[PDB]
Amino acid sequence: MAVNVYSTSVTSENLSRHDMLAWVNDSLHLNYTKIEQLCSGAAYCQFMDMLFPGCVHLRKVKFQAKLEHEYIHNFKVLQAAFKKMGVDKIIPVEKLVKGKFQDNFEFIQWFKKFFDANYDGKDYNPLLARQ
Amino acid sequence: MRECISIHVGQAGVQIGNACWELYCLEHGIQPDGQMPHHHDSFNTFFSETGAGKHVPRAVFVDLEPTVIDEVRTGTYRQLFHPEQLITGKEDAANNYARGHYTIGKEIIDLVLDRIRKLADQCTGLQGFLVFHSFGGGTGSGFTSLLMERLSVDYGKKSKLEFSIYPAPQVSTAVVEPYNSILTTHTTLEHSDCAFMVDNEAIYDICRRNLDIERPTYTNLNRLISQIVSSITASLRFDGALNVDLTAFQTNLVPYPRIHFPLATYAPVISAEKAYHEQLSVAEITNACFEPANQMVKCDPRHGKYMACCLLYRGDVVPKDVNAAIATIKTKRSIQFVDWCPTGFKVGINYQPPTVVPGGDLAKVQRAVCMLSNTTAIAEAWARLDHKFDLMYAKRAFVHWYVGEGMEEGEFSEAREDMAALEKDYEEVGVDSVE
Amino acid sequence: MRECISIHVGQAGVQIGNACWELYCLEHGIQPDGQMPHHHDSFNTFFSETGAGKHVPRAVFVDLEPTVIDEVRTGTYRQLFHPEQLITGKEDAANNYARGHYTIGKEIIDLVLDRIRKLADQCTGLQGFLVFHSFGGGTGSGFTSLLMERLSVDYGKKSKLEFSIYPAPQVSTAVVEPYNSILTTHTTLEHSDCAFMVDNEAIYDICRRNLDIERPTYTNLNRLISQIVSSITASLRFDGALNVDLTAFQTNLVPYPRIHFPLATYAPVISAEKAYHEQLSVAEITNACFEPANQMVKCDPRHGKYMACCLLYRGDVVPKDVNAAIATIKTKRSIQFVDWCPTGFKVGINYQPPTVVPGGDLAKVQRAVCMLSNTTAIAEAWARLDHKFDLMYAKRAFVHWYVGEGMEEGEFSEAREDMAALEKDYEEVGVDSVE
Amino acid sequence: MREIVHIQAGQCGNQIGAKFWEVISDEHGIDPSGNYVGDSDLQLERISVYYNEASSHKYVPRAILVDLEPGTMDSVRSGAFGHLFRPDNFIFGQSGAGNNWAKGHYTEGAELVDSVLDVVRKECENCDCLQGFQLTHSLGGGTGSGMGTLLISKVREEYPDRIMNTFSVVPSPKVSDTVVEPYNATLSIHQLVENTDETYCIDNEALYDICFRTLKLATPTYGDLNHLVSATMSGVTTSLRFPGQLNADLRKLAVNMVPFPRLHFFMPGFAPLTARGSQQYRALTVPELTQQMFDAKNMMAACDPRHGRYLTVATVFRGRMSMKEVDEQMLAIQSKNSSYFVEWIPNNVKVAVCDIPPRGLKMSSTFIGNSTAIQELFKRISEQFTAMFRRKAFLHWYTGEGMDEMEFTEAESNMNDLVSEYQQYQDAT
Amino acid sequence: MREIVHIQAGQCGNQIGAKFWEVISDEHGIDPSGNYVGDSDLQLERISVYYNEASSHKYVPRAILVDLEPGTMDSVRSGAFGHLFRPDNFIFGQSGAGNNWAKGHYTEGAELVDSVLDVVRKECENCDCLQGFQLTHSLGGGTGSGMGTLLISKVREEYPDRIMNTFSVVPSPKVSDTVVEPYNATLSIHQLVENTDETYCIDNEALYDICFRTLKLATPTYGDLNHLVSATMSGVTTSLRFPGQLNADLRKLAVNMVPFPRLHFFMPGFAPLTARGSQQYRALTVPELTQQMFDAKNMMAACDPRHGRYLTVATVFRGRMSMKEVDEQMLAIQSKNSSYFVEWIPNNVKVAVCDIPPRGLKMSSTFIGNSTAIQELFKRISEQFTAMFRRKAFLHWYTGEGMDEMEFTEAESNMNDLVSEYQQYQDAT
Ligand SMILES: Nc1nc2c(ncn2[C@@H]2O[C@H](COP(=O)(O)OP(=O)(O)OP(=O)(O)O)[C@@H](O)[C@H]2O)c(=O)[nH]1
Ligand SMILES: Nc1nc2c(ncn2[C@@H]2O[C@H](COP(=O)(O)OP(=O)(O)OP(=O)(O)O)[C@@H](O)[C@H]2O)c(=O)[nH]1
Ligand SMILES: Nc1nc2c(ncn2[C@@H]2O[C@H](COP(=O)(O)OP(=O)(O)OP(=O)(O)O)[C@@H](O)[C@H]2O)c(=O)[nH]1
Ligand SMILES: Nc1nc2c(ncn2[C@@H]2O[C@H](COP(=O)(O)OP(=O)(O)OP(=O)(O)O)[C@@H](O)[C@H]2O)c(=O)[nH]1
Ligand SMILES: [Mg+2]
Ligand SMILES: [Mg+2]
Ligand SMILES: [Mg+2]
Ligand SMILES: [Mg+2]
Repeated sequence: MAVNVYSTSVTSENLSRHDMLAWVNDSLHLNYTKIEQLCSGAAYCQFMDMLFPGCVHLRKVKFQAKLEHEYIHNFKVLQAAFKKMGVDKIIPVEKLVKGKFQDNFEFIQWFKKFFDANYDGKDYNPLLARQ
Repeated sequence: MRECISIHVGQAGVQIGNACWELYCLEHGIQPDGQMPHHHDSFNTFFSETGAGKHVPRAVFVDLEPTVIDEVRTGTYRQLFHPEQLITGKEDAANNYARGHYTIGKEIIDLVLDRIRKLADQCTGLQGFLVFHSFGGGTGSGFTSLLMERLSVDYGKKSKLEFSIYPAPQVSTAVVEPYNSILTTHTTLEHSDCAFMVDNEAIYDICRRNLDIERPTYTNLNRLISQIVSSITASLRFDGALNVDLTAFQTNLVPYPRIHFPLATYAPVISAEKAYHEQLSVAEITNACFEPANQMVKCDPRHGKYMACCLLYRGDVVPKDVNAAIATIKTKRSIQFVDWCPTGFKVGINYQPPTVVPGGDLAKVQRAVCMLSNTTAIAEAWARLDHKFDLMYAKRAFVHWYVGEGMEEGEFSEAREDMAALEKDYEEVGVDSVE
Repeated sequence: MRECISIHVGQAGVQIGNACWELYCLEHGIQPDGQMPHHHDSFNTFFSETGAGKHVPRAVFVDLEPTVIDEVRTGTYRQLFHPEQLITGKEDAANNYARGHYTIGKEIIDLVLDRIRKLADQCTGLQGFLVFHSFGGGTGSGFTSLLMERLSVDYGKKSKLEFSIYPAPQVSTAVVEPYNSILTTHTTLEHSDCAFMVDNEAIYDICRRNLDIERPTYTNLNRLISQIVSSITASLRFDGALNVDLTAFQTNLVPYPRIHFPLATYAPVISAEKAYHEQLSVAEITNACFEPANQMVKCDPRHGKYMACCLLYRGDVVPKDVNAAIATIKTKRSIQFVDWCPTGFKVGINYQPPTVVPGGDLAKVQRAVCMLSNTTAIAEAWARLDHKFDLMYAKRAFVHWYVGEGMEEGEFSEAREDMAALEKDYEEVGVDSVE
Repeated sequence: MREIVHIQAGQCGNQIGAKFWEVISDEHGIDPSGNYVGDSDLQLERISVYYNEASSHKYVPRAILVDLEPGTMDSVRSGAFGHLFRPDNFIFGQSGAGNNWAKGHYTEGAELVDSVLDVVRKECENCDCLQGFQLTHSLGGGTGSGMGTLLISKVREEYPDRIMNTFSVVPSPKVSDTVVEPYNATLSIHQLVENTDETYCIDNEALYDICFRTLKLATPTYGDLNHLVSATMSGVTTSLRFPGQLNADLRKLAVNMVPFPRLHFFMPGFAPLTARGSQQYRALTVPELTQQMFDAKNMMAACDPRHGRYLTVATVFRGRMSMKEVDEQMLAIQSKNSSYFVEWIPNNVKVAVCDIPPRGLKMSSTFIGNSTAIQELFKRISEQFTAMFRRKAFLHWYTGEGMDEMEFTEAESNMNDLVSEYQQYQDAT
Repeated sequence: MREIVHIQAGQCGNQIGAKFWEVISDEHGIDPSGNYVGDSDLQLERISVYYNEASSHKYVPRAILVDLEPGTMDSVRSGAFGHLFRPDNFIFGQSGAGNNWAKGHYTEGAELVDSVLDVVRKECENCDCLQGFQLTHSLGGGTGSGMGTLLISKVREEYPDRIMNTFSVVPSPKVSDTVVEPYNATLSIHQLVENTDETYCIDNEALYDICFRTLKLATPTYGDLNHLVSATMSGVTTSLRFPGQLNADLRKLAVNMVPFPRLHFFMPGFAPLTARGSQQYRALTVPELTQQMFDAKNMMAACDPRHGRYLTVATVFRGRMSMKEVDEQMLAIQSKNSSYFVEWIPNNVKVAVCDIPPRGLKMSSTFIGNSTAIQELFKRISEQFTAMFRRKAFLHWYTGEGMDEMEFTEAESNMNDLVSEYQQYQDAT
């Protein structure tokens, strides 16, 4: 089981764009420079992998995604993972897939909150999971 | 010139036939006396034409107890039917598959086959048979199994659709429904080109929730099933922006030959008092369709997978809104598709809006939608029956009625292993493959 | 194209909804039957449109006791509402936050949420929710707390404004109001994007002084609150020389996330007999607003500081006169701003004058003003509640009712420390900085 | 179509049959003279099930009356509703069996069995396609018991695949109306378990209790008890003689309620039942009838059903009702009563619904219950049998007619095997 | 929705219930026959709370009549407003409890408790959403006291989360209508404090004083006292059966009025009360009613409230009135009366307002008061109990029915614990 959280209005706990970008870059060892590139959903899938062993199957997700239907399929995988872990935060795939700043940043800040909620302290190599 | 005949077996079959043919007579402007005081000959599908303006249906009403057939004969739709296709037995099978398949069904099967052949021989482009029967009664189950055998042996490859009354999980009217259900399913699994499950409890819930009829009767359920069937046959019987045939139904909905059990859903279902207050957009009705409450089987799809879906729209339907609605449905969370099917939607469009029956319960709308989905959660239902069967088979209950009527215990056994094999097939389809 | 839905919880919520939607129907020229025999589609905000000319509101009326909902159903505004959003329970929470949040509130929360999601899914530019509830009744407090939790979990960033009936200092109608108020405040502190306090005693005093109604009823208070809400939504619903949106309200009035409790005031409030004898200049009405008597909370702002103020004018309003009035207000002695905020005034202007309801108490005027102030004196009110709470918590009074319905004593405790922390935060914000 | 021959044996059989035919005549709107005076074609569309069309538009019942004393036959002939029966069917003896089962099954019954079977064969030949037979008799008197057992044996040997109903009055537990009813009941139940497809046990004590408590009749005459029994008969058969949203017949009930060939002994019940003054103070809805049935006080068998388990339950309805409400009530009464129903029969309730109410009443019902509680009944009789067979009480009377003690021993052994059979299926899991 | 089953026990309960159902019939406009002859749909929109709609548009009370002597039932049946009751609810004994609590709770009550609970169970199954139970009885006679205690125990054990109202006549301080009422009252109060959510103490001496002084009735018959009790009961319930600007029900009053589970003994009051001639000389406005209630002479309990403290006060209003005036009077009567109200309950007044006045009167109200003054009552009874238990007066009568001295000792100890509990919360600061 996994616990869930929300994000309504909190001060001193909202992180900057560059800070969260560095967080994802360091936690998955890559070089994103634009936060809206997280519309790919690969980062979220690997994040779910690192949060819970198994719980996903990275063979279906396409890290080389460059089209919209690919984004939709990756988000279908993410939704399946969310259902499996019992986290009930419905995700707005329709706005996310267009790759715009607003909903991408909203989803990633909520996801940072949820990640801080359900992380233990394990270490591993993101590359072996990625390949 | 595009013909498709109907076969109504059992009391449920006859009552749904009353509803469906009332709906048809209303749709094509046919008086009960068969006269005619978005349209092509649209009626040429169901209605054969005589020398005068009289039109008669191409349907067969067969039932071993003459009660319902007498009610049809003495009812308002008396002059309409040709007196031959109102076939009666003498004694009912009495919830006994053995009596309805070996002892009594044999005594009138030849006449039914002869009448069916007479109907077919004067057609030109017969597509297939619409079989309306229940799994509960012995008549329905056994006689439908026998008739499917005979039709498959006689007619090689014609689509044979079954719209069965699947036994409900908890709301039952009989006691021996499990035996009859397993026997008829095991028998028809090799002949049913596509079988559409519908359940009584779910339709009760829909009527209570949406129609706001605190005390509905079988008339309303028959009306809903008739609306479903009319939506299915609208493409054949009417002009459409995107037409669809029966073979299309049989092809797009059946990935594996043994798994051919879709379930039906209709929308919108709202009363005249509630007919206003909402515009009934295509996105709205599609959302209502994919909602698990509006489905007509007590099986929740959210714990399974959608192998295929076929949505038929009728009325003033604009296709771009269809595309947008389908995309939004695909984006949602409660619809996760199986790995091997990346594209599980078929769409059909017809210009003819649904027809409202005077004295009915629904309201005249401008758009309508039928959802025919082959999903995985339905397998769960089968398990329930199996459990019941094993319980009733633990102490050899009610077995003597079948044994002393021309049945072997090995038949019950082989039905049980075949049913377990079907469950295993459903499970293995459910799982995902490597790489 | 700019949608904003309303959620009315509790009997007070339903009555204020009656008043507000009567006011809206008069504003947009809508008959009670939903037909329509400075204006843009202005009504598209609150009123969704069907195929015909019928318009239905985007609001949800929920209450566990069916009395007020039956009165709405059988009232004059019968045909208007869609029958689904009139949601009733079976038994009332009976001034018990436990019953309204753990025991009974769970039994219908899913249906309410489903109706809200249907309402939202057909909108295009939904800004947020207008929640009308009281802190006194168990239904209002508990169900509103649960609903805000669930909406925040389900919808990420939508402004959620609460126009609550804060319990009065001395004129109280129940006995267990402080428990429910502390519990609901502690619960909603982290979901309420902005909460607007209004008190019954102050509105009674205003009615007796200004309206000259010696014996007013709740109808009048609902009329004033509806006028406040209409003034708030005028910018969205109408053309204006200087428009303001809900996010602007949430931004300019909340300096710190925990301190988001402004209070409301309306002007002018004068009878038809007194409609003459004064020209109601903008300076005059602004002076009336900043007068401590016309405020709708039993708190004297002259004993605290003004962190922020938002003035909305509607009607034939000249902006230079607005500037002169604001400067004169800033010059006075009873208005000292807090050290860290040198500019605490926001101004909005709308061309549409306020709408006079037939049979009402106010008089048709040409200019109107709504004042929304986030000040410091309101914190004093909290202290009173705390004291009351502590008194009734000294002897463990009424605790068993909550204990036996799914509540823990630690929840009461943590609510108490959270309220004390909120008071400490208010006090810290009150003081000035060094250097 | 689907014709039924009704046979009555004994004074009890004749009286219940007469009142039953009165009830049927009211249902189908027939004068005592036999002419049709109804007002709906539904009454006539299936008149042939019980009535034969003589010439001149006249209807005669398809009933056979059998007794050994002329008193009952004379009473039936003299009273009203008596000119309708066709005269030769009034087959009767002269001396009476004298409350002795041997004379009713071996000595005296042998002198009229041939004539009864000639009438039966003539009626069967005259019918279109016979459905089955129903017998109304009692197990207390010698005449009804012995003659009915003999008739059932000979008929079922003459027609193997037909179905045969018996409505047998079982002796009361508290008081005994006769003295040697143990032997008669034992032998009759033996014959019934061999050659009957179902039986409805009916007890006079239970009927008295129902009449006194529920009906609030302080002076219950036998006519009222026969009225309830006839109403039960009509409610059972109504699914065959009239249309319904869910049609059934005798065969469906027999198949659903009999999981094992020996276990075919049932309990009847009727609803609604109200006092004369207490009728308008109650709304007659489906749940009201459902809660009226599933209780001891409305069961015509002298055994509390809660002492045992419910194996199957058939419920027939009459009157325009919503089927879903019927179904919901059945589901609720099964779910809240999981303890008293057998687990290895999931969904153990059969439902049938007709369309014609039974007069004055806008809707009513009928209850058939296959439960193991009746086994207590058997044991009681068995014990009494032993108590009267260990010392050879009255045995020489049946010995003087040619019957042997071995026959009594086999009957007792078979009944005890039946009791153990009920016990085992009650203990099944 | 929110249906209430009303039970009356004893002769007192029977009479107050007859008057109560008369008052309710006038409020909802129902004939003696049970037909609707009202003129506003508001009367029928919530008829289901007390009335069950039988067939043919007829309404019957949802009331149960219990006694052990047939005289009261015969009196109820014979007089007007008697045909509307359902006769099966007419549950009565034959001998009468003989003013003995043991026979009313152990010996005689055991012979009818099963039937009463079957009727209760049927009514509970039939209703849509049960709200709670209200019992009208007395603590002086053996029948009402014992049978009511038994019924409350059994029902609350059958329904834990429902609420139960008891409207018990408490013996007068000056005169005693019976001789052994101390024991009966002690045991009954023990049972009530065990298994009741609230109780309204009512005293005959207070009612006599109210009738003689305020009503100016020199010849007060029992009918008038029962009329005031029924009017109070209807004023309590009116917040549920009709709309109002501030709706309440039994649950809200119970939650607001009970700070501690044991402390649930209240006093009722009614207003306005005027003589026949003195009615037009006074304006019926809110402050007049408010000043009429908060005084000793308008309290139906035989204890001056000024001897103690007011813990909580519930006030229900009926009639179109301005809420601000109501609130102003409540604030003023609390502010000028700071001494008699508990300090550690700020705002200890519950207010409810309906919209339908009570039959003629332009507006009226109802007062419920949770105050510690009633503790004096208990002490007096306790003292009398000791005065009759130290020497074992009449003890052998209750000893001869199987109950032993230990129940007397336990009940006395529990009542004294309740008295000390009241005293401690009275002395709290
Ligand atoms: N939804 C629906 N189901 C029906 C209707 N009529 C009958 N049924 C179903 O049919 C079942 C009863 O068995 P049937 O198939 O009708 O039996 P039969 O056709 O009369 O044949 P016999 O069993 O020999 O009497 C019930 O369980 C119902 O679920 C109907 O009008 N609507
Ligand atoms: N200003 C104003 N306040 C109201 C109005 N109606 C109710 N209230 C407030 O509501 C409080 C009563 O509790 P409610 O919130 O109405 O309780 P409820 O919504 O009926 O829910 P329950 O407590 O379970 O019955 C009072 O203290 C009033 O202050 C109204 O019309 N105007
Ligand atoms: N329910 C009911 N039972 C009856 C009625 N009259 C008699 N009985 C039962 O029928 C039994 C009478 O014995 P029968 O079977 O008729 O014996 P018989 O036919 O007269 O033959 P003999 O005993 O030889 O005279 C009694 O035990 C009664 O219990 C009646 O009117 N109603
Ligand atoms: N207010 C009021 N009280 C009454 C009235 N009639 C009787 N009482 C009270 O009820 C008590 C009568 O005793 P009950 O409780 O009725 O005893 P019972 O039910 O007759 O049972 P037994 O004492 O065994 O005969 C007396 O103490 C009276 O105080 C009445 O008309 N009005
Ligand atoms: Mg049939
Ligand atoms: Mg409420
Ligand atoms: Mg005889
Ligand atoms: Mg008495």
